[PDB]
Amino acid sequence: GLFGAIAGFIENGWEGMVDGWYGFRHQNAQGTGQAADYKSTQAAIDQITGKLNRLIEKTNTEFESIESEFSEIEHQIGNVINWTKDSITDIWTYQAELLVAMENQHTIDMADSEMLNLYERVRKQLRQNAEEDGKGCFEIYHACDDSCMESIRNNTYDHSQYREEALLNRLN
Amino acid sequence: GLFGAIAGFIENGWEGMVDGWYGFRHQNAQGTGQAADYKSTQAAIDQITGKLNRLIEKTNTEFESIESEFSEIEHQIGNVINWTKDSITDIWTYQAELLVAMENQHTIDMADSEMLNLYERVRKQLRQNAEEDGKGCFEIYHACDDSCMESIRNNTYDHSQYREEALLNRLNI
Amino acid sequence: GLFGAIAGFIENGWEGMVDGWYGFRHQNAQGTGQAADYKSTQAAIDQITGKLNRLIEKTNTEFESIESEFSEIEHQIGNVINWTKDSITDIWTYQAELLVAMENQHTIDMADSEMLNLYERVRKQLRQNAEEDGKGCFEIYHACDDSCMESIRNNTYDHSQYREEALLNRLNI
Amino acid sequence: DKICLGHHAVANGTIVKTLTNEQEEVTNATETVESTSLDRLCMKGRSHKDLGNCHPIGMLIGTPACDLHLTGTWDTLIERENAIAYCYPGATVNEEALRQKIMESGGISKISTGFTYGSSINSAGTTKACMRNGGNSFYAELKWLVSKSKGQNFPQTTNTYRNTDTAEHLIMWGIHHPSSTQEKNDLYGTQSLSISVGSSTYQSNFVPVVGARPQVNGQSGRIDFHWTLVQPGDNITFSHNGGLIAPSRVSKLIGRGLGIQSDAPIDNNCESKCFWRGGSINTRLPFQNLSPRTVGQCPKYVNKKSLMLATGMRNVPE
Amino acid sequence: LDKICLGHHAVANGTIVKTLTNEQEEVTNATETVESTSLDRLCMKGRSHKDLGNCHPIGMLIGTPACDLHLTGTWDTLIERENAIAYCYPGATVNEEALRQKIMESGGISKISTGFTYGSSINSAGTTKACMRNGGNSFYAELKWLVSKSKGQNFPQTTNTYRNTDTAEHLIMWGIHHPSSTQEKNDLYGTQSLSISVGSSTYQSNFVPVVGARPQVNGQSGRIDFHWTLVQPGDNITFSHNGGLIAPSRVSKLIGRGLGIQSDAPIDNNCESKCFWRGGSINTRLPFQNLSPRTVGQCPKYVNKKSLMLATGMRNVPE
Amino acid sequence: LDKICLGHHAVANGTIVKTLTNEQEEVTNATETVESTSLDRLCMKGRSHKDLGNCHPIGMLIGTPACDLHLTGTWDTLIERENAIAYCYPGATVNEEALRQKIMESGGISKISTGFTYGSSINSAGTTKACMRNGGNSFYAELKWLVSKSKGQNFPQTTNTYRNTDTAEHLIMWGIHHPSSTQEKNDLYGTQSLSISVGSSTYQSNFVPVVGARPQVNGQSGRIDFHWTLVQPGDNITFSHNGGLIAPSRVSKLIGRGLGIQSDAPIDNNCESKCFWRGGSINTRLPFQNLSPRTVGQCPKYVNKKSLMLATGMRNVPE
Ligand SMILES: *[C@@H]1O[C@H](CO)[C@@H](O[C@@H]2O[C@H](CO)[C@@H](O[C@@H]3O[C@H](CO[C@@H]4O[C@H](CO)[C@@H](O)[C@H](O)[C@@H]4O)[C@@H](O)[C@H](O[C@@H]4O[C@H](CO)[C@@H](O)[C@H](O)[C@@H]4O)[C@@H]3O)[C@H](O)[C@H]2NC(C)=O)[C@H](O)[C@H]1NC(C)=O
Ligand SMILES: *[C@@H]1O[C@H](CO)[C@@H](O[C@@H]2O[C@H](CO)[C@@H](O[C@@H]3O[C@H](CO[C@H]4O[C@H](CO)[C@@H](O)[C@H](O)[C@@H]4O)[C@@H](O)[C@H](O[C@H]4O[C@H](CO)[C@@H](O)[C@H](O)[C@@H]4O)[C@@H]3O)[C@H](O)[C@H]2NC(C)=O)[C@H](O)[C@H]1NC(C)=O
Ligand SMILES: *[C@@H]1O[C@H](CO)[C@@H](O[C@@H]2O[C@H](CO)[C@@H](O[C@@H]3O[C@H](CO)[C@@H](O)[C@H](O[C@H]4O[C@H](CO)[C@@H](O)[C@H](O)[C@@H]4O)[C@@H]3O)[C@H](O)[C@H]2NC(C)=O)[C@H](O)[C@H]1NC(C)=O
Ligand SMILES: CC(=O)N[C@@H]1[C@@H](O)[C@H](O[C@@H]2O[C@H](CO[C@]3(C(=O)O)C[C@H](O)[C@@H](NC(C)=O)[C@H]([C@H](O)[C@H](O)CO)O3)[C@H](O)[C@H](O)[C@H]2O)[C@@H](CO)O[C@H]1O
Ligand SMILES: CC(=O)N[C@@H]1[C@@H](O)[C@H](O[C@@H]2O[C@H](CO[C@]3(C(=O)O)C[C@H](O)[C@@H](NC(C)=O)[C@H]([C@H](O)[C@H](O)CO)O3)[C@H](O)[C@H](O)[C@H]2O)[C@@H](CO)O[C@H]1O
Ligand SMILES: *[C@@H]1O[C@H](CO)[C@@H](O)[C@H](O)[C@H]1NC(C)=O
Ligand SMILES: *[C@@H]1O[C@H](CO)[C@@H](O)[C@H](O)[C@H]1NC(C)=O
Ligand SMILES: *[C@@H]1O[C@H](CO)[C@@H](O)[C@H](O)[C@H]1NC(C)=O
Ligand SMILES: *[C@@H]1O[C@H](CO)[C@@H](O)[C@H](O)[C@H]1NC(C)=O
Ligand SMILES: *[C@@H]1O[C@H](CO)[C@@H](O)[C@H](O)[C@H]1NC(C)=O
Ligand SMILES: *[C@H]1O[C@H](CO)[C@@H](O)[C@H](O)[C@H]1NC(C)=O
Repeated sequence: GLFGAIAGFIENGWEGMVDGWYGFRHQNAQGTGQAADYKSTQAAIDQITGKLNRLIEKTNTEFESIESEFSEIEHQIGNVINWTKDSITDIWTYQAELLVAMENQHTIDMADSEMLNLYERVRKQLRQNAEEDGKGCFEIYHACDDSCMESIRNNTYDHSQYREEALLNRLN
Repeated sequence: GLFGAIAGFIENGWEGMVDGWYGFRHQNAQGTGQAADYKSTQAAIDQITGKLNRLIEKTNTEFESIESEFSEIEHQIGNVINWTKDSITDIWTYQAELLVAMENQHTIDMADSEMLNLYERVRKQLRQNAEEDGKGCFEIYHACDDSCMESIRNNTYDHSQYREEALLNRLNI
Repeated sequence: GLFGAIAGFIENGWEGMVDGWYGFRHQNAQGTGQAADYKSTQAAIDQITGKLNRLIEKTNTEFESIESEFSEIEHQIGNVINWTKDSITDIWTYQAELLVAMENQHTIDMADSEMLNLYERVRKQLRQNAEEDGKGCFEIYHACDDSCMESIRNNTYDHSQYREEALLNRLNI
Repeated sequence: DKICLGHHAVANGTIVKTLTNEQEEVTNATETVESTSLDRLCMKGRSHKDLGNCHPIGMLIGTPACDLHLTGTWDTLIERENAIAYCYPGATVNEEALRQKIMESGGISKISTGFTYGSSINSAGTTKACMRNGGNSFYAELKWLVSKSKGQNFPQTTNTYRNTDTAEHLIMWGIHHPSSTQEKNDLYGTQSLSISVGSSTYQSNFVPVVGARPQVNGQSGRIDFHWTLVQPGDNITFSHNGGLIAPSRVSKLIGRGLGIQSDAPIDNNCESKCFWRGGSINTRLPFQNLSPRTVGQCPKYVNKKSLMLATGMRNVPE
Repeated sequence: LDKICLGHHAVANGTIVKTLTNEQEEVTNATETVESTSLDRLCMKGRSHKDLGNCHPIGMLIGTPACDLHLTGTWDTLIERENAIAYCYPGATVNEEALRQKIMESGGISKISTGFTYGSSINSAGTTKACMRNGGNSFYAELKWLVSKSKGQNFPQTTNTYRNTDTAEHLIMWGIHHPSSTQEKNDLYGTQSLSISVGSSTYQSNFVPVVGARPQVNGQSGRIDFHWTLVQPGDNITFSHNGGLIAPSRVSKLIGRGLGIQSDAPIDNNCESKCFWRGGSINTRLPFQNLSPRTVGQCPKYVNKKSLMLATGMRNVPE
Repeated sequence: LDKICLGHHAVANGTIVKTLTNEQEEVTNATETVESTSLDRLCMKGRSHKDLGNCHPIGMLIGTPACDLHLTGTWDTLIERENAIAYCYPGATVNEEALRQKIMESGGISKISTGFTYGSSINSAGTTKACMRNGGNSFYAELKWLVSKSKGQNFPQTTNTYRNTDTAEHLIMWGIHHPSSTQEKNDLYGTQSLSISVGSSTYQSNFVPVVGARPQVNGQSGRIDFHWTLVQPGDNITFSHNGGLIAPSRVSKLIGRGLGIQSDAPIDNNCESKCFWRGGSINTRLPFQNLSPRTVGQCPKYVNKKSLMLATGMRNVPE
């Protein structure tokens, strides 16, 4: 994808994640866990909603009939009507196909962009206390208990508190 | 946005930066200051200019009348003309709404990425002499006077020069 | 451009690279090398191929004649037929210019994307063993022979093996 | 210790087309082309008229089938297949133009022409094709004028309708076309026949065709209809010397109404703004594939079985 | 610890625009794509134009008094006003709109004499009170009302043939009178039964005078209907007539090309424009327009929208 | 330090394309989207086709000598040429273009005999030096010119009825003679008054021979004008007339659908095609085309554009 995360350096999605589009998994001495991210999930959802709203909005042009269902039409004007109607249909069929294909390209790359935006947000939080494993995780160079993992999810993690421990661990 | 900078990791814009679209704010022993970046600004403006030229260039197509303003059209042909005209109008209304919605989505994200590209450029200039704070600022681990600051914006900053001073300060030594 | 790589921090392209769209050029004790990346090159090509496939899908809309080439047309109906056709032409001419301009913007930006995605893949692999030079290369702080270079390209490079050597060289010890 | 980022996925994704890929799997998607139709006419919120056996034109001239539809108001007008317009065989000049004007309207008012004739001319001519409760009758808005002295020449008689109303009225008249010479002479005498119709913005002369032809409903004689609009303040004189089907009343089309040609049954419980020959189309989707011939406020027709719009990310299962 | 920071500009409050995802998206700047304004004038600078006034286009070919100043000329733009006059004597043209559009598509008119001559038992100077020039009975300038010289006498079999000797097609009109009664018909054309045949090599048709009582229009129950056709280079057109023909004394030649406008808007020679409608002129450089779906010239495309704002700046994130 | 650089390919000189933001964007490769090349020849491979050459489609139904080879047949494609002849003897058809389209919409023509017969007082084999065959005088093959057996005598009142006893509608055609002078009329049909009245269950009309002087086309001042109608299965059509009718010996039946092409380009049975225009064929997988707005078949849409290059590669950033 364009932002290289979904179907990118993140190898696959989590089918066990029901309460969100994006989220965290963690691992420490106490165990493993999983929570969803609200801000990033809603950013994607809201953007999808906007499109759906544009899709369903009414076009009020009321059209009358120009083709008797139950009787004959004069030949020359019939061939004219047919030409025009078919040309109009080719236009709409084309426009429709183009609309969706473009929108689908955008929704997909949009969702990719929000996954990345979360990842970047966390990268900058952890500063010099962690390193990227390249599969979409960060290896933390200090004991980060559950209350510490929670701090990172809730964007309250202060890097400076764990810096001296983390740095010496990274350097031996 | 798409590139996570504008309305993203940068909290808000600067209403005081009138001389440019993108730019810098510094802070040092001497004081604070502000300066626009010309290159990233023009990059954005030129791309906008290119959209406006596509928009205003004239479709010469000459059309003449097929409906009399002042006299009565025969009913069946008038109905056919009406049906056709309304169909043509519905198409161009959809096309117009789509053009603008999409071009807008693009200009926003385009502008977002020119901010990100400026940030990335600077990150790479500074190399190992500074750290990211997460809000679009780089905390520099050495004495960077006014002249040092303008070198970073001017893109003549040589990271070698301040490297060990910075590494020492980044590891408390 | 959007992603900052092609016609961005990478100064220019390589005319000597003929077996791929994206690749590597390395430098070590032995000497230099060069190699094309397969996956990144295919991503770009497959996506272009999909655009071409959509370009040449035919519609079975069989149209007949409504204007005689050799006899004369009644004036009112001919003026109507002219008005309709020219309106359809204007729509398709506009549609065609918008398709091509929109695809071209995306194809270019997509190309930029795959270059960046490759650079990003490499940076993460190298971890704390190399530093970015701002021009698309990675200065590596340890002996990395053609076997080591191949493992970076093959995506089998284990940063553990050189971490100590590299880290010592980076901090100057 | 470790913190991993990720996204969701599903066991069963859905395929969609994109710019670069025909076969792209996403977590979820929704249809943009409407495939379903309600095979009935959704007339809730509509003061509607079901003509049934009555054909729109029949309303103006007054065929037995159209007695309950000679006047009225409506926002929706429903025509059915094989609706009877002419009991006595014939047709109307510019029949389709006239039909559309009626289906474009929201009602009909009838106004009396006040036409009254000499004793030489008998207006009470009926036929076996247009019966009413057993006995023979005629189009209720017209009269058949013939000589009561059979064989004698049809008088040079004038009739004039003036439009005093602030709106244009629709006047109709008919010309009889005998099946032979002997017949033609019986009714309107031996002379060569002509019928003029003059108004300030319309003139046209009509001459009866005569010749042996097939029996449509046991009738070789034809009665064809002509019509024009009479503007406010103008009048329309009828000079005729034989074979005029003269109007006792004239029509006035009121408001605007949506016309619907369909045989599907009526439902007063559902409502709809898009109709076609097969029924109604209730959908918030912007496209449909049911028919390129619809009336009302409709989704645009496309040649597409389906077009799924992605409502989620690229699906990347475990 | 000294520091450098990266940002983007902003404004107090910018404009709102639409996107694929957001109805209400605030940006620093924008601009309109749909034209709402129109000049209630007809911008005619750089245009050789003809304002027909009360003269209807068809009135130029047949020569209604109202058109005396519009019988010849050359223009690139031709303007028609409402309620303009074509017929002084009551009547209608067959395929009137086709003819009108044809004239309004043109860039001038030339007139060529038929030179039609008649016997002395024909009065070619018939006149009417409906067509007046200086309080005196007159007639359509380019035609001639033919009636028997001596009242009541039978109108003689006459033949007149126009020859196109030009390198371009000419446009010929003639008329057919329909008297008010059989009594009048016999004064003008006699007791005959009347036929009027017209034929070239591209066209031929017959005409019989309708006779019937009908409402007076300008004090006239009689009617004169007009018919027309094109006569190719080198071809000839023949009139075989025994009474009832309104014969051409001149034929017309449409010249070149021009733009035809139906509007009552006043003329301005100081503004220029390429797009027009009933209400006047539109000279915008925007691609779209919400004034009318009925326009002529090189026009922006009509849309059902008040406004469509195009972003010319980033998202506004204010302080 | 050891170094590993990332890069991308470039070329000597690339191709220019347009983007949303740039008219002059250089990329590594591009392909055209608008077809400019026509094959100046009709690609008829895989088509059971008919070249009318000098025959005009209407002539097929009436039997002009030029159309002798094309009175019946079947086809999926029908080719018409410029200056093609319909009328050896001068005249025209009512609703000429509607009829021509119907034939060009078809895929074959069966012929069926009306089986009309005439008395000794009528000569049913009228001929003319306008429609020649073998140098000798002839007439339209599907019609018969009926005239009085003895020059000057009155034409006898006659009734001919064609009964359709088929499962499908048939296309009947007839004609009317318009004599060039009084004496001609009186010779052919007599001094009596002449009326031709046709009558089906869904069509009836009346016709009168327009006598009158006119230019000679192919050396004929007379005219035969054609009318047509569709007789329905079971329904019968009846002709009452006393001279001046050009009666049919055969009616027509249109078989299946076919493509109609108007072009003077030469046929080529080696290439195949689904799109055609006046100047030849268009074989292309491209979605757009700028040869002509008038085309027939399954065609790329016409655009008012010379070239539209689609980018098939990245930005070209040369060394
Ligand atoms: C509907 O739209 C169609 C297509 O635009 C119109 O048809 C076109 O318009 C004109 C009809 O009169 C034609 O333009 C003229 O063509 C003359 C002949 O030259 C050629 O003829 C063939 C047609 O068989 C063309 O394809 C070739 O281009 C040939 O060159 C020109 O000489 C003429 O130029 C003018 O001639 C006058 C003489 O009267 C000169 O004094 C003067 O110098 C001037 O330049 C002009 O260009 C055109 O052929 C025709 N095209 C087609 C394909 O039919 C219809 O008229 C429109 N319908 C309505 C009702 O408006
Ligand atoms: C303008 O456009 C309309 C619609 O495209 C055309 O109208 C159609 O015309 C075609 C004739 O070319 C008609 O097709 C024929 O239909 C006959 C009966 O079908 C009825 O039943 C179906 C059931 O769904 C209805 O949809 C339909 O409306 C009919 O009521 C068939 O018997 C015909 O078969 C014959 O031709 C085929 C060719 O493949 C042969 O194989 C057979 O042997 C046989 O001879 C044929 O299929 C179609 O009915 C019309 N549709 C409508 C809606 O009216 C106009 O003709 C067109 N104007 C033109 C071309 O000038
Ligand atoms: C093709 O479409 C055109 C455009 O829609 C259409 O013409 C329009 O509709 C009617 C024509 O009859 C016009 O509206 C009428 O004309 C004027 C309005 O200025 C008035 O006389 C009328 O006002 C009535 O208003 C009330 C009803 O709402 C009545 O209670 C009252 O008594 C008045 O009679 C009426 O609105 C309209 O102006 C035109 N538009 C134009 C540009 O001329 C045309 O009918 C369509 N063609 C066909 C064949 O259907
Ligand atoms: C005098 C009488 O009773 N004649 C009977 C015939 O009518 C009938 O044969 C059929 O006659 C048909 C014509 O009949 C009507 C009609 O249209 O129904 C009867 C109307 O009363 C008559 N009158 C008026 C005022 O219109 C009307 C009219 O004269 C004609 O329509 C004019 O065109 O005619 C028709 O000709 C049929 O073709 C014919 O079979 C026979 C039945 O056996 O009985 C006769 O006694
Ligand atoms: C009897 C006679 O004089 N025959 C020869 C002349 O026809 C001919 O002079 C030319 O006549 C032309 C018109 O002639 C015909 C025709 O179309 O060829 C002859 C046809 O027999 C006749 N009708 C029928 C039913 O057969 C036909 C018809 O009357 C008219 O076409 C109706 O308009 O006319 C033509 O007018 C030439 O302009 C004229 O010179 C001369 C040769 O010069 O030879 C005569 O023997
Ligand atoms: C906003 O955009 C328009 C051009 O679309 C321009 O006229 C105006 O000056 C712009 N505002 C700025 C640059 O502040
Ligand atoms: C009809 O109109 C004409 C002309 O306006 C007039 O002469 C006549 O008196 C009018 N009224 C009637 C009832 O004929
Ligand atoms: C027109 O008349 C002339 C003789 O004045 C003649 O040469 C010409 O052939 C006639 N008809 C046509 C169609 O050219
Ligand atoms: C582009 O160039 C390639 C070879 O580099 C070749 O397929 C052809 O020349 C061009 N093809 C397309 C699709 O642009
Ligand atoms: C046609 O002719 C036959 C035989 O004369 C007759 O039986 C039939 O009723 C006529 N009309 C039809 C079938 O419409
Ligand atoms: C998409 O549709 C499916 C079925 O209704 C559902 O699982 C999912 O929640 C929907 N999501 C959105 C964003 O519409």
